[PDB]
Amino acid sequence: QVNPIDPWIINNFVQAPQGEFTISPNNTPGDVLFDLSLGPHLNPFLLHLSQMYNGWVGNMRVRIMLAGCAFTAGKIIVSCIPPGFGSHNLTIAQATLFPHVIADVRTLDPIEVPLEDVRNVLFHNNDRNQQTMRLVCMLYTPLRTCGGTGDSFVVAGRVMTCPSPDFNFLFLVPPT
Amino acid sequence: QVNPIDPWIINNFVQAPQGEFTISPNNTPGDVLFDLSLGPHLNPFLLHLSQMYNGWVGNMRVRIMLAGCAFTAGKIIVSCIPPGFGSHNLTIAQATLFPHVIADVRTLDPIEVPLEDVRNVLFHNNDRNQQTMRLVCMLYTPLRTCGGTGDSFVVAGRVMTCPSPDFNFLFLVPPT
Amino acid sequence: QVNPIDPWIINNFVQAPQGEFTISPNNTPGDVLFDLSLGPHLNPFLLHLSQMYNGWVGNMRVRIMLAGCAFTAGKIIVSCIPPGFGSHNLTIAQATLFPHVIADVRTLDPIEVPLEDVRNVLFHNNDRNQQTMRLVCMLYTPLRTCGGTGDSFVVAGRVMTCPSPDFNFLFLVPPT
Amino acid sequence: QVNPIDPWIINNFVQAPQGEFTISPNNTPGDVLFDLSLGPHLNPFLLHLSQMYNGWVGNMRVRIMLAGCAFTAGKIIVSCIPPGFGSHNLTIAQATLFPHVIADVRTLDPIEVPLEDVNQQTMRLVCMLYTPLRTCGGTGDSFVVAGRVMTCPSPDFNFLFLVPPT
Amino acid sequence: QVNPIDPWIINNFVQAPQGEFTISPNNTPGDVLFDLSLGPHLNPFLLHLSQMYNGWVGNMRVRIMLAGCAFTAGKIIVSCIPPGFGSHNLTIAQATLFPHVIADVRTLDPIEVPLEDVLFHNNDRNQQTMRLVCMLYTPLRTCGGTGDSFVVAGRVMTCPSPDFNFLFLVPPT
Repeated sequence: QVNPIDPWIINNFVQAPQGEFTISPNNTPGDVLFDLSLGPHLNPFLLHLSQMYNGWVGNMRVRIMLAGCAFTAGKIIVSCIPPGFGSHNLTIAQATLFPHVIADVRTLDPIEVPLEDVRNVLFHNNDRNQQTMRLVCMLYTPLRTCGGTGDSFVVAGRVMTCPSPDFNFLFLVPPT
Repeated sequence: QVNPIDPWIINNFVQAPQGEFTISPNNTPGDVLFDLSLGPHLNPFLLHLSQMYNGWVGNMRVRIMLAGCAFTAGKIIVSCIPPGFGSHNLTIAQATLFPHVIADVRTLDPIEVPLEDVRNVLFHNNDRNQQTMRLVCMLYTPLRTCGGTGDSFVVAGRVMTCPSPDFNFLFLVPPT
Repeated sequence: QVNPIDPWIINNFVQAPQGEFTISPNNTPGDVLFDLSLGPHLNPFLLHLSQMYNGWVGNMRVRIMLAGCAFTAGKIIVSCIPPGFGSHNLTIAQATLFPHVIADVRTLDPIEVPLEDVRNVLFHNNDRNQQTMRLVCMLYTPLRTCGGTGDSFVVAGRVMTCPSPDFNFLFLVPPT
Repeated sequence: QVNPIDPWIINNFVQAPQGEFTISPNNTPGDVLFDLSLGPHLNPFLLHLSQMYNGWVGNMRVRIMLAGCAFTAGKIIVSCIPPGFGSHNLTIAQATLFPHVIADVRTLDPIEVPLEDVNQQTMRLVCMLYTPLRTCGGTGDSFVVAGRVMTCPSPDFNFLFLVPPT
Repeated sequence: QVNPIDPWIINNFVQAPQGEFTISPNNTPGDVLFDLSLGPHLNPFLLHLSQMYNGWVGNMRVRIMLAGCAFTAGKIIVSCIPPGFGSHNLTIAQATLFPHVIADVRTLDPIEVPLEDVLFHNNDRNQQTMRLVCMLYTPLRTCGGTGDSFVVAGRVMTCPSPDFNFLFLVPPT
């Protein structure tokens, strides 16, 4: 068994670039906040390291934080839609059918998506979009300020990620 | 033993169609918010599958979320009234006598009804209303905004459901 | 084995001098709130005692409290940057890469930084800045009052510290 | 404790950048033509680690290949001088004091430079033209001897500290 | 189950078409000599057998013969390019990162390139296949009587491996 991933990395979560999303009171329910394709490029670590290899296996945990104050109430649905289903047919009711975790903007704790569907990972080359299991978040419930004159408020949100302990790389490639 | 239900389904909760209910400050206490008859048709899954069969046995867990912000205080009573008792005689005090769970609109966590009364399920054909153990929710306590000028606020609520591990189907029928 | 540190000290946390920092709504995200170099001088205890010795080994736990009321939402990043990386290149995204713990201003509980990286401590003389593993805190998320007319509010914060059970002193020196 | 570097590097060699040196006939004896700092940056893969990681411990095994017609006569002197002593004022004789090996430009088998078993001011390594190169019957001054170097890390290399990529 | 190809082909080697490459002293190091993609088309016998079998499995042993006298001094490096990485700007410095074999122009006996052991592949143009390419590692310099142009000629031939076999039968097209 070969594991070139530092044990510290798997035990810590690091913010992913382009993982910053904002929720506004004018966002209609069901609107797509952020649609980031799960992959090693999310973590700043394993992006530099991934240049060594081309094929990778396993999953990667993702957790999201909502920096939302009280007086604003709403729910955000996070669904890991399998590839190919992304189209206008997607709706709030249908989103929950895929694996998901319900989150409240008022929560003061990180939310962890249950992306444990290893389903016997086959292969993932870093040159194709095939089987890029995407993550999409939508405003499950309309956002209201409860008459707190806080219309000019945006619920800032950030997403971190850490590699799974089963993560590994197969083939070596020279750095580009 | 035959269990044609995916183990993932029983381990996950999915929103039920027509399971969206709203609570308004003008709702008098004891008003019926939603009265949905428990059955396989609640879950989007087991509705397509139920077309195969006609008779089903077992119970199905139901949990409700209240997307309510602070500054509004109230309580909602959920009672699984046995069939035949639905009439004007029903009142807030009498509702709690049946199995129930008390919920607070300010709660930030899902509420699970204790619908564990298997009581040796007899049979349930999908052509009759007999023994359709209904679920009714009422405003246990009057809703007040605590002078937060949030009168134009509605506590959005959604209900999910998952099949019980004991759920099963008896007889096969061709799809319609 | 010689341990001249009182067992009570390691089991209790004491406020550190100059460990008071304030967060204002005008603080732009990424601004450095406080940058205190970890060392025995943080704790009022072990400062008088450190006069006896010159070299010390081990780490020291640090926890921070945020005396912040509701209606204000924000996140503060605490990163123990290794020495030599302090410069303009530091940014919010890069800060999380080092060991860190995410904190919410609304939290009502002390936050403990995971400064468990003993990494086989080598030596630390009390006359040089070498390997003075610093602690830096930055406003991870912009601070907003949610229209609560609380602009004239500052989130007071204090930091305590206790010596680790592995803390020890090597060489004796006369008091100065 | 863990070994981030893949074992494939341990059992195989790879050329290093700036390791191109040609023993031109118009070169005075003792002239410097191949100077390396003996650091992790030599191996292309190891250079990649230094971008991410900070602390490195261990040693490599430097291997040198020479292209020889089996006719031209010449020798190269390799001496891994300790850090600090190295400077411009370093005659060929002085380098002979430190550990060294003598190689012939006509040697088919590459020479394995001996390195003592073991960061800043690291141990250095320099090479000079011990003996001038002559065709000896080639009647041509355009001929040159190509030289390539590849460093393979020893099976004890590892890192200590963690740093964001830069 | 039953290997169709006769054992005679296995015991010998066949020159693949367009397997001829030329090395000249005036050719500076940095220009590729020949690009090869492993497949049944390399062996003419296997090329005609593709009609009877759409799917082929196994590997092929590839050997290279280089002709030259004892005066020349040069080295030839054979580099393995993983699929999907080939680029126009393929210099020699990074060409040795992949597994390779060291060879010289003064060799007499043929040198066998080490091929990694290894899934059924259809007859379509599936780019996923082990690619082979050689690069002029060092310049070819003559140490004799100033040869104006001593063209070093080499030939590449491959034969089916013992494990090579066809699994799916398809009538000839």
